[PDB]
Amino acid sequence: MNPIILIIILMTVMLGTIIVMISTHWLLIWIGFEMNMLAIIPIMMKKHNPRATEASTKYFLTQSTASMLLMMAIIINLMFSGQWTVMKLFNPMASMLMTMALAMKLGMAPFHFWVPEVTQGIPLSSGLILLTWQKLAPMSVLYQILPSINLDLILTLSILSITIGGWGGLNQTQLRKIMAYSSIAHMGWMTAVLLYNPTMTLLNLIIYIIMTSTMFTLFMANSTTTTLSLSHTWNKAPIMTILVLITLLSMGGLPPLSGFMPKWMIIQEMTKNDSIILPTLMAITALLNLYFYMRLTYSTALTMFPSTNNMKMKWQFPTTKRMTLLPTMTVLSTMLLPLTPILSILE
Amino acid sequence: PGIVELPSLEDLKVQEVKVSSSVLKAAAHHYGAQCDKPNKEFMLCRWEEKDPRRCLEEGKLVNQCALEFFRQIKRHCAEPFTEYWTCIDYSGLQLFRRCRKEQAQFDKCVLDKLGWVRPDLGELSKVTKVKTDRPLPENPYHSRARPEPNPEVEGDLKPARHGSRLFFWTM
Amino acid sequence: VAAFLKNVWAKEPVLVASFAIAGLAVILPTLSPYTKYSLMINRATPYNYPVPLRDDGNMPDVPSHPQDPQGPSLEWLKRL
Amino acid sequence: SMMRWNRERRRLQIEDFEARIALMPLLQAEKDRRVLQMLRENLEEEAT
Amino acid sequence: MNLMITLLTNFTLATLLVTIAFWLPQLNVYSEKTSPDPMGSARLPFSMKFFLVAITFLLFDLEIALLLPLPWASQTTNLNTMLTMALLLIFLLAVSLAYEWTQKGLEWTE
Amino acid sequence: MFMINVLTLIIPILLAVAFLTLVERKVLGYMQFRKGPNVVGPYGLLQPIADAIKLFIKEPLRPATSSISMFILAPILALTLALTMWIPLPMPYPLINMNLGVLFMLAMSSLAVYSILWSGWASNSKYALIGALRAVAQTISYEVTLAIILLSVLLMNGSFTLSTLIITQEQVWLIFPAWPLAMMWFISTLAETNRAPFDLTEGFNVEYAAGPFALFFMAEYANIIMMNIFTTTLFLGAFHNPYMPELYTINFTIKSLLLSITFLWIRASYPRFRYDQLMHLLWKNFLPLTLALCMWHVSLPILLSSIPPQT
Amino acid sequence: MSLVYMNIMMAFTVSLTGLLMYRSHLMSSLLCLEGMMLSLFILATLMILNSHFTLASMMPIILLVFAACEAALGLSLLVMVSNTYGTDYVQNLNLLQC
Amino acid sequence: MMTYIVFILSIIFVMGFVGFSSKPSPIYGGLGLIVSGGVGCGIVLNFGGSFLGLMVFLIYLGGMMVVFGYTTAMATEQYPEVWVSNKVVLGTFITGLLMEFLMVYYVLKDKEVEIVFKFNGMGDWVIYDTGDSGFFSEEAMGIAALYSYGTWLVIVTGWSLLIGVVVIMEITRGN
Ligand SMILES: CCCCCCCCCCCCCCCCCC(=O)OC[C@H](COP(=O)([O-])OC[C@H](O)COP(=O)([O-])OC[C@H](COC(=O)CCCCCCCCCCCCCCCCC)OC(=O)CCCCCCCCCCCCCCCCC)OC(=O)CCCCCCCCCCCCCCCCC
Ligand SMILES: CCCCCCCCCCCCCCCCCC(=O)OC[C@H](COP(=O)([O-])OCC[N+](C)(C)C)OC(=O)CCCCCCCCCCCCCCCCC
Ligand SMILES: CCCCCCCCCCCCCCCCCC(=O)OC[C@H](COP(=O)(O)OCCN)OC(=O)CCCCCCCCCCCCCCCCC
Ligand SMILES: CCCCCCCCCCCCCCCCCC(=O)OC[C@H](COP(=O)(O)OCCN)OC(=O)CCCCCCCCCCCCCCCCC
Ligand SMILES: CCCCCCCCCCCCCCCCCC(=O)OC[C@H](COP(=O)(O)OCCN)OC(=O)CCCCCCCCCCCCCCCCC
Ligand SMILES: CCCCCCCCCCCCCCCCCC(=O)OC[C@H](COP(=O)(O)OCCN)OC(=O)CCCCCCCCCCCCCCCCC
Repeated sequence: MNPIILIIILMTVMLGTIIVMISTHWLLIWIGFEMNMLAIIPIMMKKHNPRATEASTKYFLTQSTASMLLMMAIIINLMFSGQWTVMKLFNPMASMLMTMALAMKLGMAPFHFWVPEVTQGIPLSSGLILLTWQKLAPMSVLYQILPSINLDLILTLSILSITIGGWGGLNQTQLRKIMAYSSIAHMGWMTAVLLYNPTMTLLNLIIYIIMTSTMFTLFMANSTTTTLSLSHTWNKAPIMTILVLITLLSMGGLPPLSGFMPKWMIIQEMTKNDSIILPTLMAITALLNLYFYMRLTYSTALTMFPSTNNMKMKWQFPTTKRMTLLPTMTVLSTMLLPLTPILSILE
Repeated sequence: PGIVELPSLEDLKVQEVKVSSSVLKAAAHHYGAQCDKPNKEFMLCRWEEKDPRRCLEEGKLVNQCALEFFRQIKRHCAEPFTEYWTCIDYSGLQLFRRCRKEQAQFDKCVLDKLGWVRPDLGELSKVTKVKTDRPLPENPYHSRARPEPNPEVEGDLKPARHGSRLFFWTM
Repeated sequence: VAAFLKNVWAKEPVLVASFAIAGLAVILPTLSPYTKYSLMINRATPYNYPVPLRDDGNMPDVPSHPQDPQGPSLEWLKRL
Repeated sequence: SMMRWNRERRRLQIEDFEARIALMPLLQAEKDRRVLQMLRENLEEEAT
Repeated sequence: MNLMITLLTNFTLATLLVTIAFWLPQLNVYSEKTSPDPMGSARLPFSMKFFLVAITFLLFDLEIALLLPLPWASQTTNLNTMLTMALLLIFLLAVSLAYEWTQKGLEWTE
Repeated sequence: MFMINVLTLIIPILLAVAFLTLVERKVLGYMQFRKGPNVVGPYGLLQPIADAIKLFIKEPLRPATSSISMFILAPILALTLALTMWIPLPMPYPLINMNLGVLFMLAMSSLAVYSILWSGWASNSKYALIGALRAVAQTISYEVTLAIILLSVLLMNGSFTLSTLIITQEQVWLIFPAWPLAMMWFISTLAETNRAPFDLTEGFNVEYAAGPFALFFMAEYANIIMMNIFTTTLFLGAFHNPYMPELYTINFTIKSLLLSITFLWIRASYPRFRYDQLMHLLWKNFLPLTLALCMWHVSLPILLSSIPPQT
Repeated sequence: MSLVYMNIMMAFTVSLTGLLMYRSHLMSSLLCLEGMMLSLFILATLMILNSHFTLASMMPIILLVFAACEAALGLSLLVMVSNTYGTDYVQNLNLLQC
Repeated sequence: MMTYIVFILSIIFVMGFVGFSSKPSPIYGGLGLIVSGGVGCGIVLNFGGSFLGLMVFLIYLGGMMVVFGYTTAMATEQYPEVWVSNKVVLGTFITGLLMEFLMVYYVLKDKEVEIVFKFNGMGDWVIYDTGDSGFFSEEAMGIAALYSYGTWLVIVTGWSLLIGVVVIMEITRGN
C-alpha cells in the first residue's frame, strides 16, 4: 500500500471514531460507524491472502448487520421521540436494538463469533487496531445511552461475554485468537460496571487498551503469531521473554500489576449497589482466564523451550522494528497500581 | 381530560366571497392595497392568538371588507375586470405576463374611477405595523409552571478532605 | 510556465479546457460585481407571509401600509 | 440573454408571490371557518 | 391516479405485444427441429475491469445523488455556503476521477 | 377521455417507430449514393408493414432459456420503459404534468439497463452474456454524463419541471449558453441507445425470436425518437403561443425530426469505436469537461445575478 | 402502534432473518442486507414526511449514499472471494476454523 | 379499496421481501428486490415524497441493484430450464403470476380485516396535505438545505465517498 494512502485511510478510521465521539445527532453516529468500517477494511486486506479476504468479509457482514440494527434503533427513537439528540432512548425496543447493535460492534457474546476468526485472518497491526481503536466508538455510545439500557440485558451479555471469553482460551495456540477471547472477556467486564459507574468502564477500557497494545507490540517485535513460535524468544531476544509474560500476568488481572486495578474497581463499584453474587462469579471466570493464560506463561518462560540452529544466524542481527511506545506501554501496563486514584481524571 | 370548546354554527356564518381563484388573483394587488388594515389586524390576531376560535370576528371583518372591495369593483369597473380575469383564467399556471393589455385597461379604469394605484414590486411583501386595541396574549401556548432548576454550585473550592479516600491512598 | 502551458495545450487540450473552466468557476464569483445581487434577490423573494408587528408606539421605520415610504425597497430590482 | 430573462422571471415570481400574500388573509379566515364548521358538524354527530 | 392508469396502459400494451409476438408464430406447425458459440462450453471468465467500471459507476452515481438538489439549492439565503459546498462536491467528484486516473484504474476500458 | 389521450400518445409512438425504419433505410440509401426501399409501397410506404408481418410470423428461434421469467420480462420492461418516457414530455402540454419530470425521465432511463442484463443472462450463451455486460457498462457509463449535463442545464431551468424548460427558452435557445453541454449531451444520448458509432452489439439479445427482436427494436427506436424530442425541448425550445398550441407542436416536431435524421446521418458517416475507446471517450474526455462545466453552471448564475426562479 | 410502520418493520425483520439464515451464496446475504437498507429508507422517509419535519428530508438520501457505498464495498469483497475460490459460496469461507 | 393503496403496497412490499428472503437464487432474489424496491417507492410516492421516490428509482434501483445484478451475472454460472412449446414456456408463466396475484388478493382475508377495521388506518392516514405549504415542496426545500445548512454532512459524506473510491481501488487490486 502507498504510505500516503495508508495515512489517509488511518486518519479516516480515526476520523470516523472521532465523529462518533463528538456528535450530538444519531445520523452522524451512524455515519461515523459507516466511515470507520469502510476505512478499516483495507487495513485488514493489507497483505492480500485468502485469510484476510475471508476475515474482511466476515467483519463486513457482522459490522454491516450491526449498522443496520443501529439505524433501525435510531428510526424507532424518531418514532417515539420525534427528535435526534444522542441521549437516552424513548422506547425499550430502540434501547434493546441499540444495545444488541453495539454488542455486535464490540463482539460481545453471543455476538462474539466473529472476533477470533477475524483477528486470526488479519495481520497483527490491523488486529491491534480492531481490538483497541474499534472498541472506542460503541463504548462511547453505550456511555451516552445508559439511562435507557436494560439492566438484565446488559448484565446477561456481560456474563455471557466473560464466560465465553474465558472458555474460549483453553484450546488455543494462536496468539491472535487468544487476544480475541481476552477481548470478549474484558468487554464483558467493561459493560458489567456500565450502569453502576461508567468511569470504571473508562478505566477498564484504558487499562485494557494499554495492555493489549503492549501485547500486540511485543508480538510484532518478535514476529510471533503462535504460542509455539513465541517460545523461541528466549534464545533470540531474552528481554522480550519477561516483558510479554508479565504484561500477560497483568492482562488476566493479578496484583500488584495494573490489570488488577480495573477488575478490583469494578467489583468495588458493584458491591456498593448490593450486588455480591455477580462480581464474585465474574471474577471466578476471570480466574479461569488466569488458569489458561498462566499455562501459556509456563509454556513460554518455562517448560517448552527448545530451539533451532538458525537462531545462531539471527543472533548476529539486532532489531530494526520501531517498537513504538513499548517501554512506555510496558511500564504503564505493570506499575500503575500505586497510582490507582488517578482514575478521577475520567470522571 | 376536558371538553374542547367549539363555536356554534351561527358563530361561523358570514357572507362568502363566492368568486374563483383567477378572479381573486386578478384583483389581488388592489385587494392588498385597499383591504390592508382589516387583513393585517386579522393576521396579527392569527399569529398572536394561535387559535382560529379567537379570530372569528376579525375574519368576519376580512370577509366584509373583501365583499365591499368587490362591490366597489362591480359598481365601477366590471367589464375591464371581467376582461382581465377571463384572460388570467385561460392560463394553466395563471400567468400575469400573458395578460398585460387587460391589466393596463383594468388599472386605467380603476385609477380613473376610483384612484387606486397598483402597488409597486416590493410593497405588498413588506412587514407592516398594526395598531390593535385587544390585549397581547400572555400565554398563547397555555404553558403551565416551569420546573424549578437544579441549584448551581457556589462557594470557593476547598481541597479534598484527606485526599482521595480510596481505601488506603492518603492523597 | 509558458512552455509547459503550450506543451499541455498541444498534448491534452480537453484537460486544459477542464482546468481552465473550473478555475474560472472557482475564482470568478469572488470577483463579480453582481454576486451581491444574487443574495439580495434571494432574500427579497417572499415565500412566507410578512407577519405584521403590534404597533407599540415607537417604530418609525416599520410602515403602516405597503405604499408608505418607509420599508425595504426593490427599486434597484426594477431598475438594475 | 439568460441574465436578462432570469432577472425578469425573478421579478415575475415576486409579483406572483405578492398576489398570494394579498390573498392569504381571506383564505386564512375561510380556512378557519372551514375547519371549525367541520369540527362542529363532527361534534354534533358525535353527540347524536 | 392518471399516472398509474397510464403506467397500467403501457404495461398492458407491452405485455399484449409480447404475448402476440410469442403466440402468433406458434400457431404455425412448421417442423419439430432437431438439435436446436465462440467458446465451446467452458466457464464464464470473470473480468476484474468490468467490475471496476461498475463500481466506479456506483460511486460517481452516489456523488451525482448528492449533486441533484442544486437547482433548488441556488434559491437559498446562505449563498456563499451553498456555492462553497457545491464546488466542494464537484471538486471531490473530480478528485475521485483523478485518483481513479493516476492508479491505472481506467485502463483497457479507459 | 383521459384514456383517449393515453392511446393517442402511445399508438402514434408505434406508428412513428414503424416509419422511422423506412426513414432510416431511405436516408441511409440516398447518403450512400443509392436508394432506400421504393418497390414495396409507393416509395416504400408499405415496407414497415411488410417487415412487421414478416417478423411476426417468422419461426421462433426456440431457445433453451436460462430463465423463463427474465426471458419474458426483458421485452416487457424494454417496451414499458420505452413508452413511459413520453408521458412527461411538454409538447407543449405534457400528458402527465409532474414537478420532477426531468428526474422522472432520468430514473426511467436508468431502469432501462435491466432489459439488456436480463436478456443477456436469460440466454445460455456466455458470449451473449459478455456482450450484454459490455452494453450495460457502456450505458451506465454514459448515464453519468447524462445526469451531470442535465443537472447543469437545469441550473438555468430553475427546477426539474419539464414545462418550465419552455419558459426558460423564451428569449434564446438554451444551446446558446450551453453548446458544450449540448454537444456532450448529444453524443451521450448517441451512446445511450447503442447507436453508431457506439453500437458494439452489432460489431446480446440474439436468443429471442423475430417477434421479440422486433419488440426490442421498437423499444430502441421509441427511445431514440424520445431522446431527440427531449434534446429538442431541452436545448432548442420552440415558440409557444398558449392560444395556438399547434404552432409549438409543428415547431418541435420539425426540430425533433431534424435531430433524428442527424442520428441517421451520423451512423452513415463514421466508423465505430473500439470498446475501450468509448470508455476513454467517456471517462477521460467527457466527464472532466462535464464536471468543469457543472462547476461553471453552478457558479455562473451567482456571478451574473441570474438565478432562475423555483416556481 | 402505527399501521404501515408495522409492515415496514416486518419487512425489515424478514430480510434480517434472511440475512440471519445463510443458504448458499454471499450475494444472497448482500441482497438481504440491502433489503434491510431499503426498508430503513422507506420507514425513515414515511416518518419524516408524516411529521412535516423539514431538515430531516436530507437524512434518507444520506442513508442511501452511505449504505450504497457500503454495498459497493461488499460487492468488492465478494469479488475478491470469488476470484480466490471460483464461487462465492459461504462454505468456501471457512479457513478461519483453525 | 382505493383509499387503502398505501397499506396494499406495504403488503406487496412485505410479500416481496418474503419472496427474495427465502433466497431461491441470487438472481431471482435480485429480481424480487427490484420489484420490492418499486412497490416501496410507490409507498413513498403516495405520501408526496416525490424526490425521495425518484431517488429510489434513480439511485437504489438505478445504480445499486444494477451493480448487484451486474456482479451476480459475473458469478453463479447459468444453466437452462424447461423450454417446451408456448403453453409450457409462457402459459406456465402466466398461471404462476396469476397464482401470485391471487395470493396478493388471498392474504387480504377476514383474518386481515380484524386488524384493519379495528385499527382503521385510512380516514386519517396520509395527513401530508393537511392545510397549505405554499409555492414550494417542504420535502424539496429540506433536501435543498443540504448545502446551506448541512455543511458538515456534505463534508463527511463527500469525504466518505472519496475514501470509498480509494478503498475499492485498494482492495480490488490484489497487490
Ligand atoms: C522543603 C522542600 C523540599 C521537601 C522534600 C522532602 C522529601 C525529600 C526527598 C525528596 C524525594 C521524596 C520522595 C517521596 C517521599 C517519600 C514517599 C514515601 O516513602 O511514601 C511512604 C508510603 C506510605 O507510607 P506512610 O508512612 O503512610 O507515609 C509517609 C509519608 O507521609 C509519605 O507522604 P504521603 O503520605 O503524603 O504520600 C502520599 C501517598 C502515600 O502512600 C499511600 O497512601 C499508600 C499507597 C501507596 C501505593 C501502594 C501500592 C501497592 C500495590 C503496588 C505495589 C508495587 C510494588 C512495590 C515496588 C516494587 C519495586 C519497584 O503516596 C502514594 O500513594 C504514591 C504511591 C507510592 C509511591 C511513593 C513514592 C515513591 C518515590 C520513589 C520511587 C522509587 C521506586 C520505589 C518503588 C516503587 C513503589 C513505591 O510508603 C508506601 O506506600 C510503601 C512503599 C515505599 C514508598 C517509597 C519510598 C521512596 C524512596 C525509595 C528509595 C529506594 C529506591 C530503590 C530503587 C528503586 C526501587 C527498586
Ligand atoms: C444537441 C444538438 C447538437 C449538438 C452538436 C452535436 C452534433 C455534431 C456531431 C458531430 C459528429 C460526432 C460523431 C461522434 C464523434 C465522437 C468523437 C468525439 O467527438 O470525441 C470528442 C472529443 C474527444 O477528444 P479526442 O479523442 O479527439 O482527443 C484525444 C484525447 N486524448 C488526448 C485524451 C487522447 O472531444 C471532446 O471530448 C470535446 C467535447 C466538447 C468540448 C467543448 C469545449 C468548449 C470550449 C470550452 C472553452 C475552451 C477554451 C479554454 C478556456 C478558456 C477560458 C477563457
Ligand atoms: C477515553 C479514551 C479516548 C481515546 C484516548 C486514546 C486512545 C488510544 C488508542 C490506541 C489504539 C492503537 C491502535 C494501533 C496503532 C495505530 C497506528 C498503526 O497503524 O500502527 C501500526 C503500524 C502499522 O505499520 P505497518 O507498515 O503495517 O507495519 C507492519 C510491518 N510491515 O506500525 C507498526 O506496526 C509499528 C510497530 C509498533 C506499533 C505500536 C502502536 C502503539 C499504539 C498504542 C499506544 C498506547 C495507547 C495510548 C495510551 C493510552 C490511551 C488510552
Ligand atoms: C482549481 C479549479 C479546480 C481544479 C480541479 C477540477 C478540474 C475539473 C476537471 C477535473 C479533471 C479530473 C481528472 C484530472 C486528472 C489530471 C491528471 C492527468 O490526467 O494526468 C495525465 C495527463 C496525461 O495524459 P495521459 O496519461 O497520456 O492519458 C492518455 C491520453 N493521452 O496529464 C495531463 O493532462 C496534465 C493535467 C494537469 C495539468 C493541466 C493544466 C491546465 C492549466 C490551465 C490554466 C490554469 C487553470 C486554473 C486552475 C489551476 C490548474 C493548475
Ligand atoms: C398517420 C398516417 C398513417 C399512415 C399509415 C399508412 C401508410 C401508407 C399510406 C398508403 C400507401 C399506399 C396504399 C396503397 C398500396 C398499394 C395497394 C395496391 O395497389 O394493391 C393492388 C393489389 C392488386 O390489385 P388487383 O385487383 O390485382 O389489380 C390488378 C389491376 N389490373 O390489391 C391489393 O393488394 C388488395 C388491396 C390492398 C389495399 C391496401 C391499402 C393500404 C393499407 C394501409 C393500412 C393503414 C392505413 C392507414 C391507417 C391510419 C390512418 C387511418
Ligand atoms: C415485473 C414487474 C413489472 C415490470 C414492468 C412495469 C414496471 C416498470 C416500468 C414502470 C415504472 C413506473 C415508475 C412510476 C413512478 C415514477 C415516479 C413518479 O411517481 O413520478 C411522478 C410524480 C412525481 O412528480 P410530482 O409532480 O412531484 O408529483 C405530483 C404532485 N404534483 O408522482 C406522482 O404523480 C405520484 C402518483 C402516485 C404514485 C404512483 C407510483 C407508481 C406506482 C407504484 C409502483 C408501480 C411500479 C412497481 C414496479 C417497479 C419496477 C420494479
